[PDB]
Amino acid sequence: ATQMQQRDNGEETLANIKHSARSELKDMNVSGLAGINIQAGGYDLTGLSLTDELIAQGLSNVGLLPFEHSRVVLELAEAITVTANNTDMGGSGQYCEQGAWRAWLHVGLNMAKHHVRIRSSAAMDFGTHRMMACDPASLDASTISAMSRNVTTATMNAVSREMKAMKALAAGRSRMSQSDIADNNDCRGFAFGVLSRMVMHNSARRHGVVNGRLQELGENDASTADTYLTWELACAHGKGEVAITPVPAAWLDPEAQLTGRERVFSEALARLVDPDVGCVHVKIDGVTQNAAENARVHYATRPDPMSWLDDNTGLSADSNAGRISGEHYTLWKGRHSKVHLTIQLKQLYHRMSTTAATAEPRADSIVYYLKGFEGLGACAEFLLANSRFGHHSFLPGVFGVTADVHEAAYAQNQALFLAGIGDRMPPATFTKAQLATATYALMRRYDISERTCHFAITTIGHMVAQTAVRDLNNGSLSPLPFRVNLSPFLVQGVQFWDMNDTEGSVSVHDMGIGKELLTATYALGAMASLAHVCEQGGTGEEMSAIEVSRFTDVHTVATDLFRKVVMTELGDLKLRGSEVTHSSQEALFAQKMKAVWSSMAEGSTRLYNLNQAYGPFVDVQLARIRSSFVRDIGASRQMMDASALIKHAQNVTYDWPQNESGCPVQFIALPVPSTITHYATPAIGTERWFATTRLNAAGSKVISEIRWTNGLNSDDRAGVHVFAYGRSTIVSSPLGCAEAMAAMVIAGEHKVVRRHTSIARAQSARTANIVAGAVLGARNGDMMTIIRPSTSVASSAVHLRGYIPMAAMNMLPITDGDCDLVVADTRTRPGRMSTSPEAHRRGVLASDYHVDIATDGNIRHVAREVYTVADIPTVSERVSGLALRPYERSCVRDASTLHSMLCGAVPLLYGGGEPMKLGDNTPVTNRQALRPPEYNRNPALRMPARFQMGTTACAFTKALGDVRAQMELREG
Amino acid sequence: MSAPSDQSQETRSPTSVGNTVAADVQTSVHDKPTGELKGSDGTGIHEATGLPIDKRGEVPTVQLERTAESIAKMMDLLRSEKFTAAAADAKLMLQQEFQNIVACAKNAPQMTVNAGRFYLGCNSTTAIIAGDTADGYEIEYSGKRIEGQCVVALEPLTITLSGSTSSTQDNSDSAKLFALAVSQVWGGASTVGIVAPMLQTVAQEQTFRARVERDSGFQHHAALTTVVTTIVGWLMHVGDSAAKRSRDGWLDHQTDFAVKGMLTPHIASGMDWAGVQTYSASAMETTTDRVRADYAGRMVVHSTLRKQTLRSRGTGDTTETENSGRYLLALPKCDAGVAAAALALTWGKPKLGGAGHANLTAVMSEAGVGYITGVNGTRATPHADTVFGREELVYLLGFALRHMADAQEQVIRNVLAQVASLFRPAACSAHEWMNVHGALMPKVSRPMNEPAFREVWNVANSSSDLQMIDRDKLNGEHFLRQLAQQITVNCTGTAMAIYQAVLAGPTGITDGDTTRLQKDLYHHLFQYATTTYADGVQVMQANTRMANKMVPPVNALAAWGLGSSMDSFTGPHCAYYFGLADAADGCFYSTTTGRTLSVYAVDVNHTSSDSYLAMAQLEPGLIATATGTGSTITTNVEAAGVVDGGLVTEGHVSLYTTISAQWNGLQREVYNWLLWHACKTEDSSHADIVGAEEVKSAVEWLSSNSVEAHRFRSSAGLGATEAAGSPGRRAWRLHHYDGQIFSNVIADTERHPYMRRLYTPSELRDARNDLFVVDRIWKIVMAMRAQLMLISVQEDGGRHQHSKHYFGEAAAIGVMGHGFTNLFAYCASTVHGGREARLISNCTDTPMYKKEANDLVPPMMKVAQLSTLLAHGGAWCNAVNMGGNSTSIGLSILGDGTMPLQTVPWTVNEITYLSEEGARHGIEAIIDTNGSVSVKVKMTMLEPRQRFCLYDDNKTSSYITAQESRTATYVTLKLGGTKNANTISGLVAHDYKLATTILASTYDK
Repeated sequence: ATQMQQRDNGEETLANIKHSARSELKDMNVSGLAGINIQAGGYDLTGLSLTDELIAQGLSNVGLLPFEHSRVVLELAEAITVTANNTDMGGSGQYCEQGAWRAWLHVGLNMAKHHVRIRSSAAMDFGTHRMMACDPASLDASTISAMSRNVTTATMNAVSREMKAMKALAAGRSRMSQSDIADNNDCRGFAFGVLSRMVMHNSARRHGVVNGRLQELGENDASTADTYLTWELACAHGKGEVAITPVPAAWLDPEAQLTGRERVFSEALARLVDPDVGCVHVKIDGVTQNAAENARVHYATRPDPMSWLDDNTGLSADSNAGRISGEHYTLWKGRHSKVHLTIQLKQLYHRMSTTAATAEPRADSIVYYLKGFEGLGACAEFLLANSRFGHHSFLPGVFGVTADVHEAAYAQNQALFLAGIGDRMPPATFTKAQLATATYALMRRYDISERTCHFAITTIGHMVAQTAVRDLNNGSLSPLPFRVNLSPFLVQGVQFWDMNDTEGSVSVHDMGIGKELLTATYALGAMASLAHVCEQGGTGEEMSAIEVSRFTDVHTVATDLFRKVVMTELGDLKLRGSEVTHSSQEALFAQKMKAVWSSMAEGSTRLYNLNQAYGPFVDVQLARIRSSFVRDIGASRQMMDASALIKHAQNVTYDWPQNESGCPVQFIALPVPSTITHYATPAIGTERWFATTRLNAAGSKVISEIRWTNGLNSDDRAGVHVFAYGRSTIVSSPLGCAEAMAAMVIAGEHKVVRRHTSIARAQSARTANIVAGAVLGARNGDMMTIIRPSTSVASSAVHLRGYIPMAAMNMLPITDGDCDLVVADTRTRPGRMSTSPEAHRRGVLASDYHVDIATDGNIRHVAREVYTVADIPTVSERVSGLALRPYERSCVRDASTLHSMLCGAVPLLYGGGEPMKLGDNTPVTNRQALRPPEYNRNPALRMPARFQMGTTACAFTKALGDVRAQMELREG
Repeated sequence: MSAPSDQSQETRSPTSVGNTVAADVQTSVHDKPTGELKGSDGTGIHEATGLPIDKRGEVPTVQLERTAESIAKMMDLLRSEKFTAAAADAKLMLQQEFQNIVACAKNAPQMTVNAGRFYLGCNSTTAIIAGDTADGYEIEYSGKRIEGQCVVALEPLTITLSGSTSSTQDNSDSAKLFALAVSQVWGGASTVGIVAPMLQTVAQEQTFRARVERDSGFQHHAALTTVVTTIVGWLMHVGDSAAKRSRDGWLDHQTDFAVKGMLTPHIASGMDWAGVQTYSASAMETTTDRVRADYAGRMVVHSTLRKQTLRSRGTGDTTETENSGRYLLALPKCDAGVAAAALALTWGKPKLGGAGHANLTAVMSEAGVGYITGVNGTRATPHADTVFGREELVYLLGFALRHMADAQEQVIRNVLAQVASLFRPAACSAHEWMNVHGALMPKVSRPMNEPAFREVWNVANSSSDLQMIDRDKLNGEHFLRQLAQQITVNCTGTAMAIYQAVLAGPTGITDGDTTRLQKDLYHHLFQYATTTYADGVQVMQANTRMANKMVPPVNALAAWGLGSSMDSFTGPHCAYYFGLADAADGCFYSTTTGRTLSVYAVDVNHTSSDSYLAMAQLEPGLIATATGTGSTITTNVEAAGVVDGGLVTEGHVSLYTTISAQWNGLQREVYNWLLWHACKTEDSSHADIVGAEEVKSAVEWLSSNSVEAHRFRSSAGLGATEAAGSPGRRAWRLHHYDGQIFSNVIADTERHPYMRRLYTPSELRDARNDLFVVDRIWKIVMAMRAQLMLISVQEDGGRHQHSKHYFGEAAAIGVMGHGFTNLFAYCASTVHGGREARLISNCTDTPMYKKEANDLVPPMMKVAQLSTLLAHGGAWCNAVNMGGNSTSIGLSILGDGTMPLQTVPWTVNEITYLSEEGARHGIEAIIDTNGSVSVKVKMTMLEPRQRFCLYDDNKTSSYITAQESRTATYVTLKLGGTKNANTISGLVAHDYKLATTILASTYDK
């Protein structure tokens, strides 16, 4: 400051700071930026959900926030077109084919640990606009003098007192010396509480007993305490080895360090794996108000999905009464395999509204002075209530975080009062009455700033939308834990201060069901996140293998590769308020997002901008890894018997079923001993069994007792209860990994035809056909090997069967200059373009034909459940050969309309085998002789009739022999 | 989208203390609302003689273009939605040789809607001319004119649904404004300003919300074409058009339904598995439906329309009610007659069980366009009994087109290709086969309220305000002709594609397995349609709207067969094309004395007239040249013969059979439950050819717990409260059960019943199972019944997988059926109304099928026309090739005119006239020598009486449309072509202010 005394400019800089700070203070009260104009009223959320690269991709703007029947399908189509030269049917012509492969994406609550750390801070980076005016920008001078002209004392006489005890209470918990906790000014803590609660009661789809049994409630209908709302959990279920995918990666990794909430959420999920369960009733109970070392869990799983759980109590009236019933949230399993979690309005909260009105707040309680929330007493209550326990709240996801944030603010039982509603209200909270008045009014009114809001909006959007693709043959991705912070609920300006009644553009009530905000929050996580899965699919290890170092294991081999991971560079971080510190293992998502859609990077879409600026870091080690919960470990079609990694990939089987993307690529049970790095290809997997303390006769686990023992598939389990088996497989070249599809549809190139040579990964002309051959043999259905001379580590023979796509052409492990493709089973059978796989194998070898791909892929929203028919139209092997050049022949060539002869096309690329006796061999002694002609017999009997109208009868008949008796000679 | 709307970003600043004007009144967007009318109303009066200029059956109408500023305003708001760029417009351009044929068939074509199949023929009197020469002096024998009519029956395809339209909302100022109405209600005002009259308030806003489902906006272009399909379907039903009936009565009265294959006093032939199940149904009097043959021996079933499509709805289902995710379309206001028609189209949903045409009636409902007449947009419902007859039924189409497609005139024509693609040529000759085709359906993804748009824009009256006029009918009957003209182009093209596969692709029989024979023919088509689009990347543009796979459309087949520019048939963006379904399921005849077919030696050398006379005097179905029990007979080795494959073992027909005894547990429970229905349901009508996989997949789905299969079992009395699970029904394997096996009465005597009840698809429907679940399960049941009928009769229960079923396997390869040959004969005659057109030249001594100097046609049509002519005279012309085969043209071993395919060079040797009215046409005298036979044709279109027609057009009604409306202004003033339209407000900025209240925070003093 002394120096700036002495700079020619120095005195101006000083006059100016002082002068601006002095005028800005005088009238804090008329300060807001929400109401400036129609977009930046209602927080600049008009247009976020669909960027323009993405509109092109075709996702509709209904927004992907689960509604009763919503599925998102990413399906790419390609249309390969082979120009066949020495056909086996008459000598030229080309043969277009067309197919489509469909991904599945899920969106829902993301389970990986939430690292939210909540600390009151005192700063004006977010806070509120009234607060912003209130403290001068740079010159530190007491302001209460000025502030008082503008705020009655009862608020500020009282608030400060709230700020004193609240400080003491936190000093209670961390035993911090209390100099070092600070009174809050930050409002990301609030923006988050009211925002989280809204993007839960509006996003979710609610089951009202409108009558008789459960029903849906229309976009416009009351939510009674008794509304099951189920939130789609970014999970998938099935049959075959992976019962659920994808689990949190880390639940699986050998030492967990999990919290209380996950331990009763992961066990809940695992019981959900048995091939016959439907909705695991997790009830939590019995939690005392000193502390929580005593809460009984119980699991009752009823084996149908819709008998989801129920409680006898309307909204609890004071938390201690709310406590007794205890908090129970069921989990149920889907249609379309989206594991849906269901919960009840009574649960999220307990009834704050203890309205006390318009007099100086009493010695100890919080009061919210709400101006002109008329009859929204119920919508308000839901927004601002200590969660049912009001203490340690055991909801599985964000709610648990929201409850924790609420709990930082007040001890169990600080009774909150509402003023400006008459003495009571009902809880009905019909929705807009929720978002019209309730979340929008609530934040605009308190002058709470865009910046607090984009942060809450993106953070929620981040822990309600982690979208991970559905590959069930292998896992998905292990959606990584995100590190974020937020200050508690009390807020200087929001909590005890007056409600600021003036609007600027769009008016609080005229905001409908907040589709803009709600879709906007939901979309942002999915689009940004999708690249990360998509990015993972797109890029992998160059040589197809992942190094393993000695005793290893997959979690551990996971962090060693990280040392060699590569990511794009962030750029222009103006928006994040110096919360910009790294670990070099945390790259914000929007590191990836730039990679895929490169186009987002110049700052023209909030979706990229909003995301990178204030978007939780995540963590990036475990992201390669996949975890899924499998039925048993050690009898899996593909345990590649450890040794192949030892000697080398003598064989690899990729076998792609009739319809889906998926490849059940092979893995090497991956704690396998040795003295040096041996390069694995292509997947390293690890099976683990965890056993958890047993239930009392009914359903007891005490939360603390819950202790998990890692053991492996070679350690004995008769002792230790088990619940599920964890398998995590890490992989390099994403072939037949559901993502590959995710990578293609979204990053991948589209709508320009490019020949096999350009697509293929091989180098010389010669070994570019061999790959193009290897796949085209694999479409029809007859396995095809590409065999390599043993040197290098590539795995001696790679064979694939089944319906492969061309971009998949791209990912097949090299092939150069040693190796020719050999067909494993040559049995010739009817097929679709060909028959007798070998003639094909010769066909490729001659440069007879080339196949040029073009494909266009669209991301889609499917809202109504649809049925599809896959027809493989397929020619015979008996009579594929025969049909001998119909067109050189000069009789056919002459009964066919001319172009036909002219155009290039053909039904088949290569002819088959094995025709049965070859002519109409009927032993003579079967040809009767036509009897001699009768000359004079009139022909009205045989000459064809001519058109007359009507229809008349057929007389035929039979008798039905008793069916039962023949059913007796059996079928069929 | 990339940018927030321009209207939303703009600010009041710069401001000043003196900026009095209210917010609403600046930041108001620039709109100049009235938009000039753009098109011309009337056909034009001739200037001289004052006689109205005529274009047939035609109504042309005027439509609002919108002012430049106003579309810009609509745009700032719709930042983030995708509306298809315009579909291209192209006439169909054909090759030169085919150009002349397509023009002629097109010129007049008049269907004659007899018993469930479209009818056309050109009556033709032709003078056979025999040309031969003596040393350079010509000779001619033309004794008499044959009078014969070529009839081309067009029977509808078998439809099934898979592919659902992608969500792009077809582009209209009805669609653009719907998109705003959805975005404004949902995402609160301030994603748009109040966008309609009546959307201002709230309690207007709430009533619009509760109805209109969330993803719910404009796809008329797709919902229109499926409506067109079903009314055209309903036009075959209640054909007379003097029919007057109640809707229940219409459902109950039994018209013939158009089943697969021809049937003759002593044989049936070439009928699909569905047809063979229904043949037993007719034969054994167990079902209520009787199989009957229309003239020429064609095939038909006599069920009630209710019975085919509509069975399995419990009494919850009627009238496409609100918030069921269905389409819910707006009815214009008209006499109950028309309102009752729209109600009856999508009566309690009727799923696709195919009678040949039952399909068409079904199609509207499955895609979910389900008109509503209740509820505030569309007029008061019309009483149970309002008798819509074919006149009010046509009105509905007429209006459907005027208000769908916004008078765009690409989409409306584009519909015709899809409607034309649904119709085959029929099968008449007694072993047709050669029919491996089914139109696969799309169901629209996007559901939006029909009356929501109309109620929200009605300023005065509370009802949907589109008004029917007597001009919609002129459009209806005009469109009926446009369909009637385009169908001849489609049906011709399809035949050519079939010929292309038949001649050239390799088709062969092993063990006389017909389906496997047919399946190959389907594959070739499937590859002769994919090449038509003509690039890899243009297909993706043509796809954009549809998200079934790229299954190529059925008329793409016609585009290949036909001259082949693929833009005209389904455009680069063509909402709702139907792709190809594998409907090839069999041939399968049967006889009066169940028997196989005798094979007749004919020995080739020494053509004698008397052996050929005897053959003509033989019967039409049963003679078959080669017996293929053991051998694979390709048409290169065996041209032109029927290969009669003998009765069908258990073994062929495995991928079809639905009773088997291999089931593991708690699928044993499900399958026993299915069998018990099958054995009991008197009166079931079959057409769904359920395979072994359909029941496999159904029982797998039914066993595993999903909420749907779970609720089903709790409904139907299995598995919740079941104590007799284990033993009661898991060891009950049929061939236990007592008493009657086809009657619902279960004694209290009976021992061994599965469960002591029978559920019909009303209770199962009244315990709430999707109409899809109950239908498919109920469909399986009916199929198992269917199949029970065949097993009983069959040589055995297929205990052995070579056990002989009662019917046949006989395929006529190297032969075109009567339907295909009549199709060529009809088209061939239209080009030869005047000219001679010598047909067969040098009948002996070169190929029959030849192309030379002047043709005007390929050369199938030349010999095809010749066949149909020799049919109606009395001729049996045998074409015998050196090698080993011999087949006739005119009359045949099949019966009636059937030209033989030339994979082997055919040469004529002798003609045999059945009966002698000694005034023959010189042909026998030209085969001794070798000469050319010129055929001077005179044809007369098969024009029926008014009370059986596809389209009646009103030639006089051009008096109405001609004049061009206009409002000539007297007393000067200025009225340009400008009418008012909608307008919208836009966002604007409103600055709000709460009524001041004092609590005890605020400063006051």
